[PDB]
Amino acid sequence: PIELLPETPSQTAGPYVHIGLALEAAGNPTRDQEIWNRLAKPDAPGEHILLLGQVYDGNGHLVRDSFLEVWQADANGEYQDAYNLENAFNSFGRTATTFDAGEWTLHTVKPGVVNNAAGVPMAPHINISLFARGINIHLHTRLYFDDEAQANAKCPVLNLIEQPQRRETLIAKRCEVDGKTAYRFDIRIQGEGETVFFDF
Amino acid sequence: PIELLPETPSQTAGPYVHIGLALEAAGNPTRDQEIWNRLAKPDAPGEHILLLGQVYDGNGHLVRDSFLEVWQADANGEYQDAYNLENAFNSFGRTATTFDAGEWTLHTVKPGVVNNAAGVPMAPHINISLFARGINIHLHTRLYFDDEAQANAKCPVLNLIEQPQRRETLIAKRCEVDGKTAYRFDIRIQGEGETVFFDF
Amino acid sequence: PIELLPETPSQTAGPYVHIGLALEAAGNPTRDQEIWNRLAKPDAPGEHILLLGQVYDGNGHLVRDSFLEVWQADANGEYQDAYNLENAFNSFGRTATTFDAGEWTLHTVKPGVVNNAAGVPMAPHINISLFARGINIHLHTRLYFDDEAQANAKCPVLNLIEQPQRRETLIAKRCEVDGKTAYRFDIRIQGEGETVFFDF
Amino acid sequence: PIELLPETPSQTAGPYVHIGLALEAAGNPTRDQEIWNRLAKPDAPGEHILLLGQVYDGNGHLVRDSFLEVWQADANGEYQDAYNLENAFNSFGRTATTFDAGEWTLHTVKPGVVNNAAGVPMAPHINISLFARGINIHLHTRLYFDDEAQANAKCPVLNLIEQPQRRETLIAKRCEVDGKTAYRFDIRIQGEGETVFFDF
Amino acid sequence: PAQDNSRFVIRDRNWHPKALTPDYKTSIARSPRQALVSIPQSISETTGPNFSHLGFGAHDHDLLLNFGLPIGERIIVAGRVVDQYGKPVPNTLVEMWQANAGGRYRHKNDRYLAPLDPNFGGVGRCLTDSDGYYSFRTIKPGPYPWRNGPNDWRPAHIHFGISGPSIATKLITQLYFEGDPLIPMCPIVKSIANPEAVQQLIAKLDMNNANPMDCLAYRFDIVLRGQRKTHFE
Amino acid sequence: PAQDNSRFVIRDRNWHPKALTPDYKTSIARSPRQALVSIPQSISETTGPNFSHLGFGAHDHDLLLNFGLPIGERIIVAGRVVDQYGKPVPNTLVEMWQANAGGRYRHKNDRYLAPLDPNFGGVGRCLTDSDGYYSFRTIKPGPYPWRNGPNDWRPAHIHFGISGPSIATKLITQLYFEGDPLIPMCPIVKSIANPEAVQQLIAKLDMNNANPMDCLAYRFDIVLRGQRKTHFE
Amino acid sequence: PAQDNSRFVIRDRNWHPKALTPDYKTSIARSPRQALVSIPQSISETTGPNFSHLGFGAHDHDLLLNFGLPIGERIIVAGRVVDQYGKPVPNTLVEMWQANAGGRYRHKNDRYLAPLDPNFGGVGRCLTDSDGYYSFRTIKPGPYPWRNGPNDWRPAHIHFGISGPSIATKLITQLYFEGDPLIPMCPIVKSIANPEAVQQLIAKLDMNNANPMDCLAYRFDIVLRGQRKTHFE
Ligand SMILES: O=C(O)c1ccc(O)[n+]([O-])c1
Ligand SMILES: O=C(O)c1ccc(O)[n+]([O-])c1
Ligand SMILES: O=C(O)c1ccc(O)[n+]([O-])c1
Ligand SMILES: O=C(O)c1ccc(O)[n+]([O-])c1
Ligand SMILES: [C-]#N
Ligand SMILES: [C-]#N
Ligand SMILES: [C-]#N
Ligand SMILES: [C-]#N
Ligand SMILES: [Fe+3]
Ligand SMILES: [Fe+3]
Ligand SMILES: [Fe+3]
Ligand SMILES: [Fe+3]
Repeated sequence: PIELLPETPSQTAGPYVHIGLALEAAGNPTRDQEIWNRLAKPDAPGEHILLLGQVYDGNGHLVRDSFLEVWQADANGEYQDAYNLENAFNSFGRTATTFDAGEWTLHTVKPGVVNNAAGVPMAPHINISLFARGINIHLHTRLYFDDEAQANAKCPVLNLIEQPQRRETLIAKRCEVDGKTAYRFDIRIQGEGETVFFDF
Repeated sequence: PIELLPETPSQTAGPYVHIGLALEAAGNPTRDQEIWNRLAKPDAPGEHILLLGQVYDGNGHLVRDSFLEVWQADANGEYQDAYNLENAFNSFGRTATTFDAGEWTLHTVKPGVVNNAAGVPMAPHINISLFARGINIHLHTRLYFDDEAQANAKCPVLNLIEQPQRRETLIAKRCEVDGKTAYRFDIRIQGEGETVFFDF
Repeated sequence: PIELLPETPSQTAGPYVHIGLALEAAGNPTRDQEIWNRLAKPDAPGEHILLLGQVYDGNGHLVRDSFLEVWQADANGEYQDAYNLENAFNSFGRTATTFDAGEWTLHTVKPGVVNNAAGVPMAPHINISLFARGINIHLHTRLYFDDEAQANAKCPVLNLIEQPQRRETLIAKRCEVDGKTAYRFDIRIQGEGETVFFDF
Repeated sequence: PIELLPETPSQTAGPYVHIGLALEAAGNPTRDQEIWNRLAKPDAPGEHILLLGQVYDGNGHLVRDSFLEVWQADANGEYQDAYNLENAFNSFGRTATTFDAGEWTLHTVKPGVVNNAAGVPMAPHINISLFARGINIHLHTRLYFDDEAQANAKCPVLNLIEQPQRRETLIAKRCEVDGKTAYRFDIRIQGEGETVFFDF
Repeated sequence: PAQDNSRFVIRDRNWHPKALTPDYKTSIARSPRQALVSIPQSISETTGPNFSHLGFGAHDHDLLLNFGLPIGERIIVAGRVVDQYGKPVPNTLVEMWQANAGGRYRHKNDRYLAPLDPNFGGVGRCLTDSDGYYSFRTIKPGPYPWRNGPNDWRPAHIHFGISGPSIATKLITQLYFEGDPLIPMCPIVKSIANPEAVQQLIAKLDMNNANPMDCLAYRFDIVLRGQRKTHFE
Repeated sequence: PAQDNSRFVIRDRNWHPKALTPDYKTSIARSPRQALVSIPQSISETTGPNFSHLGFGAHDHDLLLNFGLPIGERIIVAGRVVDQYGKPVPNTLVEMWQANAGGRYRHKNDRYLAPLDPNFGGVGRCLTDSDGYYSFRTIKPGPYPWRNGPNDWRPAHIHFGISGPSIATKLITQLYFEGDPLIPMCPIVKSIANPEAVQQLIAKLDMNNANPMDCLAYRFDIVLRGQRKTHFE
Repeated sequence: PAQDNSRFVIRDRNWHPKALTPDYKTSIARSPRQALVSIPQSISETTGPNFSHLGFGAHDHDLLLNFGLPIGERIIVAGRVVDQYGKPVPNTLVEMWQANAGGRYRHKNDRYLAPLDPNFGGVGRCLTDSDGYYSFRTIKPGPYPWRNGPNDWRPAHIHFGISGPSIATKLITQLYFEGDPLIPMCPIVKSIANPEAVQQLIAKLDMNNANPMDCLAYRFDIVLRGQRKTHFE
């Protein structure tokens, strides 16, 4: 068979990832422009929501040094790749869990529908990559919404998960934080109710 | 880099460890002088206590062929290394669990405070080494007392354990047996409530 | 560490270098356009000078088969790289010593000041490369002028030469030939008064 | 044949030798006790003399970064090995050449006679070891006195030097510095009048 | 917006470190026990952000001036970013972070006794050029003791984050320095099973890129997943 | 009392058998799932008992006399105890236990069909000398079948317990006999991943220590963690 | 006073660097052209100073406190001094000097742009003990650019001076660090013709001597000329 150049191997982000990717959190002075947790400006079209969650290890303890990256379509189901702080909406964002509470937050808008390669629509979703000390290679996951049941039932991606019970782990729960619509998405890295992680 | 002679590798104590280290238990005649479970002669200074516990495997089943060795400071926080059956107090002892009930016992006194290499005092503790069939290399643990809460909170050793819930696993629960002060210390080798084991 | 392609190794020019680089001197017919010893057309700006010298071996014997190449800035301290027989001034030139007298000559103008990488101005100089039979790899030197004493004292290049006595070896001695300003620059390859050779 | 462990290889002292062996010269604060250029206290028996000299390289230029160590017998021809600043006389000393003048000085007393292994007396002498940048392994030499001609003529060491003219290079010249008896000993590392260097 | 034009070479999960690598203690509790669920590539996975318009500061890539001069071995870290096919990755975001010369990080949580350097921050970022080249200027970090085994020391290393064309290519890794005796001893390094892969993480001394009498240089090229056009889909 | 004057070389947990070695069935449920917590060495860890005043019986180290003469191959098992620096460990306690010539242990729980030996107990103990030498007189034990796989047989072995200078050095191991074909087949032996480590557990036939027309001898040296003085603490 | 009791093994001038080693420019003009004159050993050569009574400061051997804490890789440099015969050299003077973490020396003449460290001097000294052991505490120096070839850089190194029993044994050398890619490139290092000799100058990482969570350690043993008693002279 044929062989290409081998991909550079992954290594954990380490506990100090924040010095490099989340300056504020490291408790260091930031630069003029930083990629953070606010994907949408108040004036962005779509339904404004707040995403929040916690990360748990195999022993049920909080992972307080986790780093997350998100990739989602805008309200119209369009990926906005040109990253710019001037934008009313950016498809890309970053967040991290607090050393205290151990909770991450993201301010965005509910994503519109996008079709898969075969032209089938996928339920609204947010792509997530999780990094942290103890994680040799980042974990891929998807955040789906509990109020999109009809859509969720038909998602070609969700349907690849063999066991229906495991699909439930990818569904964020609707709630309200300061009277604002929010969705809670907890990540269980290992054990009971362990979140589905993807390979692509 | 530099290389020294490699240490002789460990091997399991095996099921018949008793024949060599717990004569009585093997159901064999003892010798004149045996190292056993009575560290303190009734006339030894300090607070006399009775220690007991069970050892559980990962299935929650009792480990009835376990063998333990203990090391502690006297009531003054001093380590009495010159072992002698004459002394009123010996720092070193041996115990084993019953082939039946599967419980071990030790007759000693509550250890006084010792300082670490940095000069910070450690909460009163008993150093335990656990050996047994299926244990390739012995496990090291510490026994702390539930009634030394103030000290425990400040122990530099206890503090090295990241998750506070895991610290609790090293705390013996005070009680009374035959009107004598008793502390129950169960060891869970694997699983739910697994006891903290150390490397030094 | 990293390794690039190795450079083609040098070899001596040999005794018959003239056949290829100093046609006239070989006693062979020249071509329409030849690179020779006249950098400046009489109508070129700057101070016209005549340069001459001899080349000595370690025994103090004249080297009559030597071949030299020169590189200098114009009177404004600019390097004219576009070589053309038309230009009034060319930065590049070639000369060679006589099989008889063993003297080389060059017709140019006194170079203006150029700055080094750090922005410090260098005393006026001519860069010389010397080739010849018995010279495995060509020797690099600089020709400075005795009448630019003030500048010479402050040249960052001249200053890199540790021993002040060795600096003097790069100073051409002003004179006059046929009522024209001349500078004599003798090269001693080896021994007493050996001329400073550079590496860059 | 038999082989022993190989001696650790020598390396040049480097240009900054002074930071480590001649603090003052480095222009650094000294420590309470330093091994320096004063072998004799005013109250030391013997004839007090001043030793001074310069060090020359192969081009006749001064070596201004040289470091020297001296070993000599006292006035009685006895080696005083117990080094102590309290001593009226120490057989060991250190000196270095000035970055300016490039001259070293030593304050001592003329050494008395000592016999060689075969019981033959050697003319008064000072053992010298020279170190510096460009010197891969230190150079050994001896300083003899011009006023000890009778002795010098008979020295078993001096007589090993095949050529009488080369012996002359080891003889310090008597002079007066501030009306004080002095001996000048210049070292020519390479070339004309090159100092005899020993191997032992 | 972005579009589903590309397909990326499937990752070799046998080349990269596995999730569970017991010598590296923290991985025990932070590694999934269920198998990853393989999914086909879609627009969600084949696109990613473009940082061309991000407002980069003048010294974003110069750790020597971006925070007095820092104490330590002045070095330039440069290299190129290509894909499995050898194709350069222009205008990609590269981010790096490290400890100081002593092995101390400018992070709250770091309690190592080595002092902070008043003139050193430890963060850099830059975009690769048209040829996929990037370059940074910093000081060589020191080894760092950490709570793993009783005497574990991380080899000198720099943390790297590279975006690439999609979220599918995004990578976080670490650079090690040629000849570091600590390398072969690290449990983090050893998370990687193939010694050939380990070799990919060691930057090689680059004398040709060094600035005489100024600073040395290290070469670190990064390879991202191969990008191909879809066919007969 | 004891004093915190020493530090012991960190153990090599890749040299020693790992906790979970599935072929040795019992290790499955008897091995921790959580990672060990490393702690700095303190007086608690760098001190241990001194058995110099333990009242040893006259035949404590002679299994031929300490329980008629036992039936079996009469041998002497001797060797030296040194630390990793090669320094002798004087006045240390060595305890040993083993089965009889037929592989039968004198223990309640041993239901192996090979009979007990009326003149053999199978337990010895002794203290190393000024030079770190120890010696026992016994009979060569027999292989023993055990319920692991359906046809597992322990190679002939002798269980050993060594105290050393502190609880940090205390070790329990097993001695195997040179050339025994069962060695390489045993799951307990194989719990040791490095074949080089396995070699350290094999006692070599020692003709020079043998008593002609009487008994053979085997040499078994033991190496405990290297002890060094503290510095710059 | 001292006495002529000893004889020293003749130096192997083929093991040590030669005087003239052209790649190292300064040696051209600072090397003799006449052969050294061999002389027999006498009291003059077989004796040397004893530094037992020199007044050593409390931190003479601790570069971390002998000059705020210095920025850089905390390391202990230890080893032993023996003679060709393997015999230790007790109470001998060892002196060392180096640049800071950045490669800057605290010397007038050093104009390298790397900054000085306000808390670092660069000088240490100590006497070897009865076993011939010495130890220092410092920071790992950085490579230093120097005017030799157009891009020459000295590998990280520490200068060493050792007295020994006589002026015959006195030695000045340099320590290099294991795995330094610069080593094989240095003209100073290369002054030594035998690669086996070069190996003698490289200190090996010593994890056993390291202070967990504090500082690493390097081992550097030094061998001085063999000392024998005279016979049949
Ligand atoms: O615990 C970890 O994973 C870790 C600790 C320190 C460090 O520098 N890095 O890179 C990683
Ligand atoms: O199950 C065990 O671990 C075992 C069984 C028999 C035996 O002789 N040893 O040594 C060990
Ligand atoms: O002397 C010389 O260097 C020489 C002589 C003949 C020749 O052909 N080349 O090339 C060189
Ligand atoms: O020129 C030399 O010999 C030299 C220069 C710098 C340096 O550090 N050392 O060791 C030596
Ligand atoms: C590493 N953080
Ligand atoms: C064997 N037990
Ligand atoms: C050919 N000369
Ligand atoms: C280096 N001096
Ligand atoms: Fe790190
Ligand atoms: Fe057994
Ligand atoms: Fe030719
Ligand atoms: Fe140096």
